Amino acid sequence: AIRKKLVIVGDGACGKTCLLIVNSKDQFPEVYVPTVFENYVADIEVDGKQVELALWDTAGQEDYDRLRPLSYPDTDVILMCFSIDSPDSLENIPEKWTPEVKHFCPNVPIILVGNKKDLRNDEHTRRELAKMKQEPVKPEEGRDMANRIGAFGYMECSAKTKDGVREVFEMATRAALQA
Ligand SMILES: Nc1nc2c(ncn2[C@@H]2O[C@H](COP(=O)(O)OP(=O)(O)O)[C@@H](O)[C@H]2O)c(=O)[nH]1
Ligand SMILES: [Mg+2]
Repeated sequence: AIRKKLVIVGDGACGKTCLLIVNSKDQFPEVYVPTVFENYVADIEVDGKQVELALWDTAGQEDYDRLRPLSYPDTDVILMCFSIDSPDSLENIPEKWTPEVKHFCPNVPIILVGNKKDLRNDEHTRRELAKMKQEPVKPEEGRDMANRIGAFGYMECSAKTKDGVREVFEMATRAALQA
């Protein structure tokens, strides 16, 4: 089985850990974990090929900036995340996440992921953004950002409803297999 390493990055609270947990051995409902702290591996079949994808979670807050790069050695694919309910999290994609990953992971493919897709049409989310004259991120903005940062692709998903989650990991695996 082909061995590849995936690292997930992006602002705090944008859904990284929940996205990884979707595919797990077992679930642990009520515990909150900043990062998956056990060895999580996704078994993905791509064009008749068996891939083992080691999943490395990270803490995105600035206090973790100096130690986060310990997760980057020998990465084969990056999931670079923002949340569709958070315009700020998208703004940090070109400002913070892209130069950081390109420095520590040169030439490693990036999948840009818009998380929390279920919140685009959520009334509470729309009201909370609207009070500050904001709105959920539109798909066209994610596509534009993928072009701006040189991502291999842009995908949307919801760890809550599961929509799009399988496609994220399959595309990440296909990207990891190119090199
Ligand atoms: N509605 C919705 N909430 C989500 C989704 N993914 C994560 N969350 C919530 O967002 C919060 C932060 O998620 P987490 O995975 O810990 O984010 P991280 O800080 O990027 O690892 C938690 O309260 C989750 O329950 C999603 O797809 N949809
Ligand atoms: Mg987390």
